[PDB]
Formats: sequence, structure tokens, C-alpha cells
Amino acid sequence: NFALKPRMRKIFSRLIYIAQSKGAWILTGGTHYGLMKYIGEVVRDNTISRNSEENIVAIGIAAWGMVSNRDTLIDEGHFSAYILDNNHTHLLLVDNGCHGHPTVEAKLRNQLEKYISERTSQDSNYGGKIPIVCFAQGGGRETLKAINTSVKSKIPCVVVEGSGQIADVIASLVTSSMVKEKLVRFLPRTVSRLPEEEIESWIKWLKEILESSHLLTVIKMEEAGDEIVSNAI
Amino acid sequence: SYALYKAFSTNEQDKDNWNGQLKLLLEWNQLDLASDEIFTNDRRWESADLQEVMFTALIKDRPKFVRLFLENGLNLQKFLTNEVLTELFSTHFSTLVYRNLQIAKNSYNDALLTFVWKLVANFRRRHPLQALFIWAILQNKKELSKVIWEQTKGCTLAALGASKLLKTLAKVKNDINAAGESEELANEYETRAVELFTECYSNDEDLAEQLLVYSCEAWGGSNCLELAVEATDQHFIAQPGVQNFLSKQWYGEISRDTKNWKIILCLFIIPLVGCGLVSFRKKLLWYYVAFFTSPFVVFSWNVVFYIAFLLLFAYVLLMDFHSVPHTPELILYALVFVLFCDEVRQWYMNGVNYFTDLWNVMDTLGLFYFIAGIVFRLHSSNKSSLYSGRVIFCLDYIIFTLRLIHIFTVSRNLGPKIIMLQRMLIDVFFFLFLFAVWMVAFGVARQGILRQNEQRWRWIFRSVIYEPYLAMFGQVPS
Amino acid sequence: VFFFLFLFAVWMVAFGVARQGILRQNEQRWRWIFRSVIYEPYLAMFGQVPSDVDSTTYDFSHCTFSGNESKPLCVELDEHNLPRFPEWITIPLVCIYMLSTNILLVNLLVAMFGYTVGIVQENNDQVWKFQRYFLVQEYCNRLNIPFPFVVFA
Amino acid sequence: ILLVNLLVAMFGYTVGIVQENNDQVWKFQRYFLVQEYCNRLNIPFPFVVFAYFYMVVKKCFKFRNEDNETLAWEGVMKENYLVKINTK
Amino acid sequence: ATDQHFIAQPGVQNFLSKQWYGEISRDTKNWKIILCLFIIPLVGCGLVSFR
Ligand SMILES: O=C1NC(c2cccc([N+](=O)[O-])c2)=CCN1c1ccccc1O
Ligand SMILES: [Ca+2]
Repeated sequence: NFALKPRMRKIFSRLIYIAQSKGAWILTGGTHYGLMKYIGEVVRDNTISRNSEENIVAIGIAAWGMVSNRDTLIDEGHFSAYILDNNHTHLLLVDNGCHGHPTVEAKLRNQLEKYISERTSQDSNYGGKIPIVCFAQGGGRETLKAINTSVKSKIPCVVVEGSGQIADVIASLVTSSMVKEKLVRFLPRTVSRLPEEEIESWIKWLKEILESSHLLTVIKMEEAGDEIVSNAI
Repeated sequence: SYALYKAFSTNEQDKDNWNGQLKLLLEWNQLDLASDEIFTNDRRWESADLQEVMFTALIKDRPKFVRLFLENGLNLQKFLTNEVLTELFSTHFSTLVYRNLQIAKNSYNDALLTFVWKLVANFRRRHPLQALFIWAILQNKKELSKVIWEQTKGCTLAALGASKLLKTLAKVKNDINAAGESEELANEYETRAVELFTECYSNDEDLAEQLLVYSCEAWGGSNCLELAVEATDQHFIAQPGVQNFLSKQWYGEISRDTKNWKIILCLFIIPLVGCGLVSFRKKLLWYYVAFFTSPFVVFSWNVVFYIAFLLLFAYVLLMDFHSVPHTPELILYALVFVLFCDEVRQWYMNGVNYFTDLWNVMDTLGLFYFIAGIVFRLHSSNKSSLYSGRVIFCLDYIIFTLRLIHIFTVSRNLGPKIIMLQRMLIDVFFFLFLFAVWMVAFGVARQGILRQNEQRWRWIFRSVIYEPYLAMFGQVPS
Repeated sequence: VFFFLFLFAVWMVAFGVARQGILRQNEQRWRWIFRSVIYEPYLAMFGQVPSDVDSTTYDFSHCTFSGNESKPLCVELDEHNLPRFPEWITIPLVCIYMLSTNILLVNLLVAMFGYTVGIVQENNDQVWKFQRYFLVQEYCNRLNIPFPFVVFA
Repeated sequence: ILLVNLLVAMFGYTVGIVQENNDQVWKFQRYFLVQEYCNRLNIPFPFVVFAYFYMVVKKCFKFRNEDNETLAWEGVMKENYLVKINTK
Repeated sequence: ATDQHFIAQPGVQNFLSKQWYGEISRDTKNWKIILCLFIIPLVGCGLVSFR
């Protein structure tokens, strides 16, 4: 489930407009639920409004251990009712063992991110090198693991908002005590099910986040007019 | 409400009762509180049990809550069944609104209002959002209607139909307050339709002209342009988009940026069609058909034919009218047969509303006096019937000649003045009332003072009505 | 002016052909067609009230009975040598025409002139002093003597 | 004098009112002539009687996806117009 | 006081028109009323509204 207030509606609409003006890929989870739903809807809207001029690319990267109805072909399938989104023009589904395995696609995803961040294409203004920005707005284990896997690599360009769950706890503090103080006051209703043996691990995750504060930037509350996403990226 | 929510929340038993907290924050108008601490953490949304709170928000006029519920997820077509609509139109529908609907159906009937009377008769005893929008809009809800209108697909048709319904319900004379609010809401939605179509045209012309022509699988059984016409919404057609559509459909194949004199010059000289003088933007036989198909030149050919018809009628009536019809009378009857076939075709393809137009009334009148002139004219060897036939044809020629005014209304110059000409009849009738009063008073006073006991009715009316009438053109009674 | 002349020509043709057809029978001279269809309903715009429609002020000393001399044809006669035309159909025809042209159609032109003057006057001085350029340039362009001496130059 | 020069004044006042609405009423009336001339598929007027016989010939013998596409197109400028309303 | 704006407002105008038509409801057309005036025993029919 996903809470989308109209500010985030405007932000992600502006984001996909920037992606259409620049001719960029967008990597995401590719399931049908929530934020990927809204991204796919705006992808179909910018497709249906113009019908030409560099139709944008939305890659979904799914786990395949969570896909409900699965068909083996060479021949097109028909996936109807994790559920996949309708609107992603490209999907990639990673292979593993049993069903009960999340965080599987993160390996191939971050490996591909590293490969494009080292990929050379001199027809640009970045001195080649094909620039990469990583955005995080909500929360969860996957967000923190993605941000630290990115910032552990070079050229991540991590951008966060100022509303959400983990977006607040990275926006607000910019050691162990302050991390605990902000995390219990911004996410009180998850810590009731969290043992401390991984909470010290999460403190290590956020320490390796704030290791490099230059590769991270933030969207704020007074910065809420127009063209704020370009000013962030 | 905040005191009651702080008491209801901190019982530590009903912290899991988010349904009770939501019903409590719905019964009061607490929008910010329910958004800030029910829907924040995204820790438990089902998306299927929100129907009771939805019906409650609909019947109690809670538009920001249904906005929040649709923002966090509900499909109206999944929500709406026939039992919901019968509960709305049967129990939650007012009685004074239904009385105003009866008065409007009795005194000011219309095609759309006959349709909404049939559908309200259906639901007081398949396009879900449109019927819910009609329900919200004729209750004068004014803010639930905007929330549902943002969810519809055919939004221009929705705004135009709502403007038409509310403009009709504003004509009901009792309960003038509701008539005022329905008029204001009608003006708001017709403004909304115009301002949305000007954007849809100012981006892409071809797709806006695709929008204008569709029937929405019997929305109300009509079209966007037709609903703008039937409500006499003349600002939706006086905007440059529909004007450009109409002019591009009027010149047809010929591009609009060519001068008119080239077009009429190629009209008079036919084999000049194959030359580089007209632009067919918007091998030779296609040029031939693309010229002689367009509305402009079939209209212009038709008016040239009609001027020739009037000259033939005048020649026959003044200079060649014998006891037996010569050849140009027979050509005249052939041309009137052509006109008769056209008018009976237009009566067949219109119906009864053909007779609504005044020009079709005097058109039928002129054809009837023509065939009456024929049936008086064929009785030869009788001087009175022959003279009577010619008198009937003269009065008929008056009718046929005065129709040329309504022919030439299409011009860019003469047009707005001929339309202006019919707005003057109340000044003319005021003038004729005052002039008839003064004329009767003076005529009877003068005839009574001068003479004594006139017994002839003709010389009463020549001296009471006719000579004071001529004193309007400066005659000075003698 | 052209709107006025269009409407006035339509009413003039309709009344003239109706009156010439009701009164007379088979005029064969084109000049006395156009003097009786176009010219006399035209003079009814300056308040003339077309004359030979009354049957009590119509004398037969201004006829021809056949087109031999200048005068118009008679109104066509009965077997009693009486005029055939109905007064009850030609007196109100002249009254409707005379109302329609001499009062409605002229006092409409007055209103349209007043409206056009009411528009164009704030733009009128601008258009005049724009036109002033052309006379200033055609009089300051030539280096010239007095007009009747210009031929010398 | 009084009664005719009063009619002149009333005509002038009615012209002074209705002229800004007059072009709107004219180009609203333009719809009806455009539809009655674009409705029939017709030949030159004095030949139309021939086509009349052709219509007699008739009585002698006897969900869509791009509409969804253009409604989905309409929704985008609907959203843009609502954004503009709340932007003003 | 010749306060003609207090009477040109729609409330007193509605009061005056409701007192002018009287028993007949205002939302019936005038031609039905004058037609029932000329033909007297037509009063007993469903052509005028006595609301
Ligand atoms: O369609 C037409 N029907 C008749 C007509 C046909 C039969 C009888 C009468 N009538 O008696 O006035 C009139 C009038 C002229 N007309 C026409 C011609 C060219 C352009 C526009 C037009 O409306
Ligand atoms: Ca007609």
C-alpha cells in the first residue's frame, strides 16, 4: 500500500517529464502496486499525449519468486489477475530458488547500475560516463540497502525527498544516539517488531550513508514550487 | 472532535479500530486529522471495506473525504450497483427537487430532460459515474459534483449536459432560490467546458476535432456539439476552435488561405478548374470533384440558380401570361417542382421540428400559394379565374423574393446585420401601438366633426384609418 | 450603405413586380417595365406614395390601351369597362411597402450610422494623422514652384 | 415628429446594446447552415432531383479502441487544466 | 419615500407577481390563461395550474 499526497504526484509527474525531455531510462521494481502503479500510469499518459519523440523506457526488475501466475514460452503470454504492472515497456525477472526470497533482484540491479556508471559514451556533457541518479522517497529495508549499495559505489548521486519514512530520517539529521533518537520518533510503529541486533546494523548502514554526504542531496519543504526536481538532479 | 478523538484513541483496546476512528473523523469535518494520522504509515490498507464510509460520505455531503478516499483508492464502477442508485434516488433524493423536476417536465420539456426523467423513473423504482453525476448535480451539491467530474472520461460532454440540465431547471418559477443556485452552477460548468476545450484545442487540433463529434455510447444519446447547440450555449461555438472547425468544414477541400474572388471566378468559368489558381490543401478529375464537392461552391451555384429563377418568374408574370401556358411557364413549373422536391426531402429528413423554423413555414406557404395559382390558372375561358390566378402568382412572387434575405445570411458582412434585424420587432410594435391609438383618435374625431351619418363602410375606413395613416409620410390631411 | 441598398432593392423588386402584375396585363415595352418596376418604388423612398392603386383617383386620359404613344398602359379592364384590380389588395400592399421602406429601413440606417460613428471616433484621429504622412510627403517631395508655373519646371 | 424620432432613438439604443452579442449569435447560427450543407451528399442544385430518384432506388430494393485513446488523451489536458486552476 | 430599489429587488417583485396572478401558479404560459378567458366553460379542464 502506498500514500501518495498531491505534492508527490506533482514531483513524480515532473520527474517523468524530465525523463522524457532528456531521453532517459527509469529503473524500478516493476510490480503493480502503489508507486510503480503511478509511475506506469504517468508513463502511459506521456506516451498517449504525444505518441512520438523518444518514447520513454521503463525497466521493471522483478524477483520471479513472488510472481503469482507464471508461464513458460519462447509466443506471447497474457498475465491477468506480486502482480506485475501493465505499463512497463520492458521487464526483467531474476532467477533464484524458492518463493520466500525477497531482496534477490538487488544484486543484479546494483551490478547493472555499476556497469552503466562505468560505461563510456562520449556524446554527452558529463565527460562521457552516462550519469546516474538514484531516488528514494518512502522507506523499508530495501531503501536503506539500495542507498548504501549506491553510495558505497562511486557516481550514485543519491537524491531524497523531505516527506516519507526513511526520507525524513535522512533529511532531518543533516553516531548511534542521534540515529536512535530520530528513528524512534519518525517510525515508532515498526520498531515494536525489530530486535536490537539488527538495529545496530541499521546504525552501521546509516553511518555508511553519512560517510559520504557530498554524494547525497535533499528536497526540502520550502523548495516546493516548480522545477525543483531539475534543481535536485 | 479532537477531544473525542484523544479519548477514543488512548483506550489501548481500539487502537486497532481504525474503522471507528475513521467514522468518528467522518461524522465531524476533520480532514487534516484523518489524513495525518490514519493514512500516514501505510501499515494496513485493504481497499475493499471502504464502501460503508463511502456511502456515508456521499449522503452527508463530505466531498473532501471522498476526495481522500479516491486518492487512497476506490473504483466507482466497482463501488456502484443498481441497489446503491435505488437507495440514492429513492431515499436520499429530496421531494422538493422532484417537484421542481415535475414542473420542469410539464412546462419546459426537452430531449435531455425527457431522458433524465426516464432515468429517474428507472432508478426510483451502463454508465455509472454519469448517473451519479446527474444525481449530485441536480441536488445543487456544487462540490461533490466537481470531485466526481474529475474522475469521468467524457468530461466535455458531462459539463455541457450538466449546464443544459441546470439552465432548464433555473426556469421553474416557484422556489426562486434554488433557481438562482442552479443558474450559478450552470454558468460554472459551461465556463468549465469552454476552458477545457480551449486547452484541448490549443495543444492538438486534430484530436480536439476528434473530441467534438462523439456520442459516448448514449451518454444522453447525443453529441458534444449537439449538446452545446441544444442548450443555446453560443459561447462554446463562438470560440476560435469550433469556428476554425466550422470554416474548415465549410470551404472543404479548398484551403482557407486563398482569396474568394478566385473561387467565384473559377465557379463561373468551369474548365478553368484545371489551373493553378485555387489551393486544394485542406490527377485532374480529382481537382474537378474536389472543387465541385465543397459546400461553398454548391451554395454559390445554388444562389445563382435562384436569381435566374426569380428573373424567369418575373418575365412570365409581367410580359408573357396568356390563356394557355407557353414554354417559359412550363420551364417555371419544372423549376418549382425542383424546389418542392428539395423541401419535401428536408421535411422528411427533419420531421416535425422542420416546422419550428419560420423560413420553412413561409416556404411551405409559398409552395401552397403556387399550386393554388396553378389550379386557378388552368381554368381557361373564364376571365375572373385567370385574373385571380395571376393575382395569386403576384403575392407568391412577393414571398419568393423576400426569401432571398434569409439566403444571404451566410456572408461575413451582411450576416450579423440581418441577424440584428430581428431584434427590432418590439420597438416596431411599440411604434405601431402608439401610432394606431393616435390614428384612431384623430380619424374618428375628424370624421365626426366634418360629416354627418356616413353609411358606407368603405368610406368610413378610407377616412378614419387610411388618410391619418398617410399623414405619417407627411401628407397633412386636406 | 450597402446593407441598406440590398434590403431596399429586395423590397423594391418585390413590390414593383407585384404591383405591375396585379394592375396591368402583358406590357411589351422594356422602358415602361423598368419605369414601373424599379423607378417609381424607388421614388417611394423620398415619400412619394405610388399613385395608380386607388381606383377613385385614376383617370383614363393617361393611358394608351396599346403601346403606341409615350404613356403607360391602362390597368386591364372588365367587360363593364371597369378596372379589375382589388382596392382591398393594393391599398394595404402600398401601405406595407411604404411603412417598410420609408420608416423602418431609413431609421435603421440612422441607427447603424450612429453606432459606427460611436465606434470609430477614438481611432479616427489616429487614422487621419496617419494619412497626414502621405500629403506631407507628396508636398515635401518635389522641389516646386506655384502650381500654374510647374509646367515650366 | 415625436413618434418617428422616438423610434429612431430606440433603434439606436438596441443597436448599441446587441452588437457585441451579435457576432456571437451570428456565428452560432452559422452551425445550422454548415450542417444543412454538409449533411446531404449532393450534386448541383438543378440536378438534385436526379439524386432524388437514386434515393428512391434504395426504397426499390429494401468499446472502440481509438475512442478510448482520445478520451485518455483528453484526461491529460484535464489534469493539466486542473493544475493550472490550482496554480493561478 | 420613492425608494424604488427596495421594490426592484426580486423578493418584493416575487411577492407582487404572486399577488398578481393570485390563485394561478406563475409557471404556466399566458396564452392558456387568455384562451380560457375567452372560452368560459373551458375553466373545468387541465390547462391551467391552480397551485
Ligand atoms: O433552398 C432553398 N429553397 C427555396 C424555396 C423553395 C420553395 C419555395 C420557397 N418559397 O416559397 O419561399 C423557397 C428558397 C431558396 N433556397 C436557397 C437557394 C440557395 C441558397 C439558399 C437557399 O435557402
Ligand atoms: Ca427550407
